[PDB]
Amino acid sequence: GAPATVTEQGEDITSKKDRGVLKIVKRVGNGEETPMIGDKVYVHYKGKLSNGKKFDSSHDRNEPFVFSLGKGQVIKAWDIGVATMKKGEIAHLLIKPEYAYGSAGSLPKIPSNATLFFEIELLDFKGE
Ligand SMILES: COc1cc2cc(OC)c1OCCCn1cc(nn1)CCOC(=O)[C@@H]1CCCCN1C(=O)[C@H]2C1CCCCC1
Repeated sequence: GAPATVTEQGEDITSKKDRGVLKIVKRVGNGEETPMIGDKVYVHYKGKLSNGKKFDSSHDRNEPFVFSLGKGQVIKAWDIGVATMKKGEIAHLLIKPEYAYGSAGSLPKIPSNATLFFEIELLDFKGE
């Protein structure tokens, strides 16, 4: 399924090229402009432990997830990943624990040394 496809086919978008964040564009967006650091960003997402079935979904809360880009309000993989996305794009991310919740994890939702998968739709973004 989706996680294995990102392992096999995803682009490494880390600076270090450690395969810590892998991305596939699943639907192309429009802009030739990505959000910049500090921007207010609006997304829908579905997220799960890479080995794991049950998703966490913004849809469950009946509203978009909103955060300021590059301010560490989200895991590092999101600050890296969403900075590469255009408005309307849907991307898949597969994330090693170094770019997510590391050795400590974040219980009870995330255990130690967890790989995460996300599908993210970039809905909108506005400058600070
Ligand atoms: C670690 O706590 C959660 C993690 C996630 C979902 C949660 O609730 C729906 C979590 O409870 C906290 C309340 C909501 N929240 C999260 C964040 N800010 N607010 C930022 C920390 O989260 C993140 O940076 C990432 C990316 C942005 C969406 C949420 N997110 C998560 O890591 C999810 C987890 C995805 C993998 C499966 C378990 C939830």
